[PDB]
Amino acid sequence: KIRIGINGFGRIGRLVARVVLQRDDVELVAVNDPFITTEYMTYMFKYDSVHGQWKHNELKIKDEKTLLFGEKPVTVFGIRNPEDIPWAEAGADYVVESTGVFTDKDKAAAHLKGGAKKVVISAPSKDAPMFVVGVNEHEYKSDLDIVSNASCTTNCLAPLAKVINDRFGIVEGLMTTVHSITATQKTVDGPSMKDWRGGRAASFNIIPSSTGAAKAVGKVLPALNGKLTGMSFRVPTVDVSVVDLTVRLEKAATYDEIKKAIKEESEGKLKGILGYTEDDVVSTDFVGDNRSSIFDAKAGIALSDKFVKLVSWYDNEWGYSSRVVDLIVHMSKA
Amino acid sequence: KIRIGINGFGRIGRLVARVVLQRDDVELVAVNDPFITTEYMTYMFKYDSVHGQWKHNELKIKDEKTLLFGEKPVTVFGIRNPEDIPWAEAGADYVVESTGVFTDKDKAAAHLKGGAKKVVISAPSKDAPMFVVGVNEHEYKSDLDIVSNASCTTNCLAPLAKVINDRFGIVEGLMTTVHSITATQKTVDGPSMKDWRGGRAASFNIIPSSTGAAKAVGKVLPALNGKLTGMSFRVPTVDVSVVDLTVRLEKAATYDEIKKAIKEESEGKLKGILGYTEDDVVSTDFVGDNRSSIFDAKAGIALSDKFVKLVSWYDNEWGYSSRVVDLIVHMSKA
Amino acid sequence: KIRIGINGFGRIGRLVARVVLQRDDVELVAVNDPFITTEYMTYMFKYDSVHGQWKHNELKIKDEKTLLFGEKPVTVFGIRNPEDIPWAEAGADYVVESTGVFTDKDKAAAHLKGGAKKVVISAPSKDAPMFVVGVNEHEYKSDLDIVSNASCTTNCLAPLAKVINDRFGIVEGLMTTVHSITATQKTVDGPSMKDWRGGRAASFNIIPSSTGAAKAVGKVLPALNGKLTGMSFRVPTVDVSVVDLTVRLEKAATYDEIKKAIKEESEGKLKGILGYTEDDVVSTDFVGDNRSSIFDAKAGIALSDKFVKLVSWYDNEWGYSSRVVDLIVHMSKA
Amino acid sequence: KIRIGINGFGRIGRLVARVVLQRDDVELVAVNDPFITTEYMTYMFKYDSVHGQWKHNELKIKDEKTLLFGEKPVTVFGIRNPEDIPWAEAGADYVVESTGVFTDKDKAAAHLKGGAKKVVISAPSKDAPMFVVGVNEHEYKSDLDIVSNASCTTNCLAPLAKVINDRFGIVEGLMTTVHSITATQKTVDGPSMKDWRGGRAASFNIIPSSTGAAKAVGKVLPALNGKLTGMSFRVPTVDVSVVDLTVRLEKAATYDEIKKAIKEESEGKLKGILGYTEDDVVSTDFVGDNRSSIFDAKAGIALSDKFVKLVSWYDNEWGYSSRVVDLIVHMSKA
Ligand SMILES: NC(=O)c1ccc[n+]([C@@H]2O[C@H](COP(=O)([O-])OP(=O)(O)OC[C@H]3O[C@@H](n4cnc5c(N)ncnc54)[C@H](O)[C@@H]3O)[C@@H](O)[C@H]2O)c1
Ligand SMILES: NC(=O)c1ccc[n+]([C@@H]2O[C@H](COP(=O)([O-])OP(=O)(O)OC[C@H]3O[C@@H](n4cnc5c(N)ncnc54)[C@H](O)[C@@H]3O)[C@@H](O)[C@H]2O)c1
Ligand SMILES: NC(=O)c1ccc[n+]([C@@H]2O[C@H](COP(=O)([O-])OP(=O)(O)OC[C@H]3O[C@@H](n4cnc5c(N)ncnc54)[C@H](O)[C@@H]3O)[C@@H](O)[C@H]2O)c1
Ligand SMILES: NC(=O)c1ccc[n+]([C@@H]2O[C@H](COP(=O)([O-])OP(=O)(O)OC[C@H]3O[C@@H](n4cnc5c(N)ncnc54)[C@H](O)[C@@H]3O)[C@@H](O)[C@H]2O)c1
Repeated sequence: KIRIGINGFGRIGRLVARVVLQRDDVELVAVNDPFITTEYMTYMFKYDSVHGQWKHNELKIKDEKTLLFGEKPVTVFGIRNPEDIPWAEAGADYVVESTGVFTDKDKAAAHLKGGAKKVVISAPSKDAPMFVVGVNEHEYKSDLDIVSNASCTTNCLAPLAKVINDRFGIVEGLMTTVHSITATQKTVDGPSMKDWRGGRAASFNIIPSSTGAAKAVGKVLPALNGKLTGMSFRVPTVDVSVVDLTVRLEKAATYDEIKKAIKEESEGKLKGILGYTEDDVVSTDFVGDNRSSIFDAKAGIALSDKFVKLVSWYDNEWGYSSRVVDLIVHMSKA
Repeated sequence: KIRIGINGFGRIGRLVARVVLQRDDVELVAVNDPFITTEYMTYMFKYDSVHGQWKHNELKIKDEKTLLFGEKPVTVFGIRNPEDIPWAEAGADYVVESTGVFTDKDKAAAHLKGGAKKVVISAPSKDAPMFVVGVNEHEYKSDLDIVSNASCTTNCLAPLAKVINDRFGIVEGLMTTVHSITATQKTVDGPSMKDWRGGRAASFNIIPSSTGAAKAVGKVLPALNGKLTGMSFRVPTVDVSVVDLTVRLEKAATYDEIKKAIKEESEGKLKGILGYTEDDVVSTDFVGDNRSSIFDAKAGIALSDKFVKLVSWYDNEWGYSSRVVDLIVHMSKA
Repeated sequence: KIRIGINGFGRIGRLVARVVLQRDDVELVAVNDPFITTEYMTYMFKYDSVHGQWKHNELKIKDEKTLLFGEKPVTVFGIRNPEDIPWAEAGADYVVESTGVFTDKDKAAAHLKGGAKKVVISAPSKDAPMFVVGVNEHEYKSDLDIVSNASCTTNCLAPLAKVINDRFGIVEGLMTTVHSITATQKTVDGPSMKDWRGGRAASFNIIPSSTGAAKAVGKVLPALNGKLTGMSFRVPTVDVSVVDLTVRLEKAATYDEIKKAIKEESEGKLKGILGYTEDDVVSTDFVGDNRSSIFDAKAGIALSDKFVKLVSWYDNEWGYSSRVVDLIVHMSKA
Repeated sequence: KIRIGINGFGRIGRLVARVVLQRDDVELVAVNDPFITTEYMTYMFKYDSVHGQWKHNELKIKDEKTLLFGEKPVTVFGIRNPEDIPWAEAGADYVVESTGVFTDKDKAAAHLKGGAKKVVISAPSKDAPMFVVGVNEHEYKSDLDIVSNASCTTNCLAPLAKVINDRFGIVEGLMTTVHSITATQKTVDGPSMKDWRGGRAASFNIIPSSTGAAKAVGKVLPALNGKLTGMSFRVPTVDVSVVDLTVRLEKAATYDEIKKAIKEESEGKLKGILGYTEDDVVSTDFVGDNRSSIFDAKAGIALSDKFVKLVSWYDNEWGYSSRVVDLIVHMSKA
């Protein structure tokens, strides 16, 4: 009951694996990563520069095919092709497309040929529909072959967008995300035909980067379709990011009004997805924080009562993996 | 003709000194820093982690009182009290208040007792009037005892604000500044009663910080008095910062229109103060860039034709020192 | 009945507090830091950039003076002078001198005037005797008023010195310590007449620094008095450091022989002080690892069977606080 | 008549290009990098995070194929296979193998099929002979098709080895190199079966790494063949590295004796290859310092007069490119 395999033992792959292993609702059946060998998988999973050493179970048994997590066998695949993954063989019904390349619906439906039942993109997708848990997750329908969990930025912005829009009405917004570095960036000035600035040495540079979570909100909250856009700056932190959201409002609201509205929703419908703090926090204070988005009351500032800048933290690695699992489970029920 | 002494051989002190020494319009007579010894001043000036080794002149002669820069004697003071600095003794007519503590007009006018003629704050000041070269520098009057050159953020924002306001009209704006770390921050989690988040380890943290350059623009551009405010994030770069400015407009304007208007002003009145680039730049590309503010055309993004987010780079250390000197010279003439 | 007060709520202060509060054999009675107020102590102790948010119970009760660690009393002092702390007129019998300035025996014995019974320096001391737990801790005598727990680096080197000297005999050694940055360093090139290179921007520099733990080992292990010395390089990590020790040996020994001897001692007499790993570890893999020293078998290399370079990790922050408490406890058992 | 093409526009490619273009005894004919397009080469060469914007003349002319360094021809190739470069059917007589993959003599001699006359490896090579300029460069012979300039670390260690061995005799040595990060490392914990610790987040870790330059010194200095070995620690600096060398000596020598010998050789035969400083330097103080090796007198420390630890800085990027060109030139003089 609820059987999971991961295609791509990346950062998100491994962290989703951590989360799954700790949960009782789910099992972890198999994993596919051609670029890592089984024995190397044991190392990569145990030791972690951001989220600490793993402090439960684990070992490794079968030559090249399986590991033992305490007493739980997990089957290992290193198969470049995405169909020749024998899903369902290892009874993996849900797949986590965590590779970052197969993020088209077209492209993601290669695992079903392998025998898998449902595939979840750990990333946004042009074609595959998008679901931010806490906002539109209920709009899931039980026949949806393929699906996307959007992006960290989307999963941080969309709940805050929802609360603010509902309570006071969003006219226009522009969003910046001061964001940590990621696997796609480069340690030293290097080639990046895709984004010329993305190749520059990530850890000693502020890097203008292109997001798109703000328009992707429209896709997960059609009310706001076309009323938001924004940009990113990658800066030299290893993890944790934050959203700076600048919005014009339909209905007037003082700063305390919007703060208290967010405290309300953080206690009500959005307990566990949208948090709320009034403390002198910083990025490290959110490493291993399973919330999608946390409102920072002391950080933000308002200009009018129709114009306001709002700040929300989010652990791009941990929050997003948590939400991925949450989404899998909502699917398993619905 | 134009004789300069520096009270506070900080980062800005030393860099203003670099700039002055390279200029022919100005002489560098004396310096006061109780926390550095003469011989240590030679080291601190030569070697520099951001702006490279010094590649002209320099040496050191008189026990504790003076140095020789090629063949130019500079008198050394290490006097905690700010009046017991014998300005005018060493014929220092202009003073650079670069300490960061005496930034009140009241407090800055201690050097005149020493015998100095005029004092320039390398920082904003509540009481002492403010001048951003390129915007309001002409509003200087020849009887102004004390004066302030505002802040790096102000010197980056105000020219961009001016161009945009003049061409299209600013209704409302909120500004964020992704900013490098500074002497006030701390290497490791430490005490900072003034700003609790400012004490947290600066180099491995994103740190919400409080600016005020956006309201200080009103003081240097009264047209916009009260129509802007914003915030800062200190991130782990050693130098160079950037402004993200989100504005509502009176008069419609496409992105190319505002880009070309800024290219215009960068060629016209604001050659040398406001630059303009359409290249895939990053923070390091602006170390040792004497401009106050550089428009980044590829980075910015617009939502409507009345709502737009604009990005401008600035070397908080070098640009500001350049402007400080520029201001001294405009004063010397006017 | 073990009652402890901390003079100096620094990094070592706060972390020693973590360690004490979590263990049950010891209690934390009072704390003194003039530069931090009670509520600021609550913040600084709760949130931590290296060792995470604190995962037990604590807050603050009375309009200053006292704090509450789950309905229990911690008295707060902000008294700049080091006596006049009512250590006895409150209940603090053991004191942790964690300020970093009072490290003379003479000056450390100011807390006794306050009424405290015994004082432990969280640092080496010229005059006050030194104890590395796991090596010489037993030579303590029950009448010794004041005492020092040496240095983070000493506590990493000394157990390895003991094992190697005992099993094979050390002829000569020179040790390097690639060490993380600390509170004494500077975020940007700044004044530090004490160590001229220490003022240079800590986070963007390799910085030659001078230790003295290696000759100080003789002071806690007279067998090798004068047989070692070395140096440090400070590098831009937040915490965790490592010792590289280059030794000539009396009795020949292959690398695996030395590995097996260290594994033995790590399992035997030196369980918990000296660890042992044959894994592809890195600095972060030791954040919050209370061992004094961890031998890295794969990293080291031998030239002959008398000439060998040995590598040992240590969390300069966590290991040392653990040892400080451990030592207090060994003392209590008269 | 010295015509050079670069296979691999990496860090070493681009920087060698800087060096060649600035000097007049050599010309730059063509360049090959399949993963970069012409205009992207213009960007990548112009802007640089370590060595600043380029301060001469350059841009691009023809719809790819060729570039212009001030009305002069540079032919552009993007040819993945290493022959089929019309090195001769263009004009490139010397080739810089800067890709990092073709470092076998066998595989490096693919450019000769393209028509090139001589090939220099920007890296050590199993089979292809090795030359450290300033030590063994003269043993080159005019018929040697293919060749290697060793490693950044080799070129720092070997001259110091020469001076110390010659003046006092090296019995045994073990060397550590606290080394900056490089393109091979990873921004976040990532896959690298080659060096398991090398995949760990490069910018937030001390990373044990294995060099081999120290035994490779024997290969370019047979006097000491088998008399040295060592290791590396990669730390989060962008560039500049340092060698820590621990040696036992045949003939006694006080520290100042060794200082004076190295100062001598730095003034005499080894001007420009081996420098000498008695100043409180740090890594950044050597960014863009074309010397192979700089002795740091204040940093080092001696135990006896036969046992001593010696420290030498080197810009792994700039020094090595300088040496590569220098070597090409020494070759041209048959
Ligand atoms: N890292 C984050 O903070 C983050 C947050 C949210 C979403 N995401 C999304 O997750 C995806 C990957 O991100 P990441 O940070 O894990 O990158 P990553 O490099 O750490 O992970 C990619 C992993 O996939 C593996 N892989 C490559 N090709 C494969 C194949 N064909 N079959 C199976 N495995 C393969 C690689 O070994 C690699 O480890 C991207 O789409 C990204 O947008 C990342
Ligand atoms: N550093 C920047 O990027 C930057 C940019 C713009 C403006 N500023 C302003 O410059 C001021 C200082 O900034 P900084 O970065 O140079 O800080 P800093 O710490 O580097 O400089 C302060 C210097 O003043 C010296 N000093 C302290 N007390 C003194 C005294 N009483 N008399 C003479 N000298 C004394 C200290 O030795 C120190 O070196 C602040 O007001 C800051 O707002 C800084
Ligand atoms: N940081 C490390 O990795 C580490 C490791 C081993 C040893 N040590 C030693 O610990 C000592 C402090 O190190 P740290 O990292 O905690 O430095 P720190 O600056 O973080 O701690 C010093 C604390 O003492 C407080 N203090 C200053 N003056 C005081 C006074 N007169 N009375 C009471 N409190 C006062 C300050 O508020 C400060 O918080 C140093 O001697 C250092 O050598 C530190
Ligand atoms: N980086 C240093 O500090 C340094 C110092 C000494 C030696 N080296 C050596 O230099 C070599 C490369 O180092 P780097 O830092 O320049 O790495 P790099 O990745 O920056 O450079 C390699 C370049 O070669 C290009 N390339 C890859 N395949 C190619 C192909 N088949 N044909 C033509 N070009 C191709 C790539 O585009 C890349 O830009 C390595 O062997 C390294 O050991 C580097």
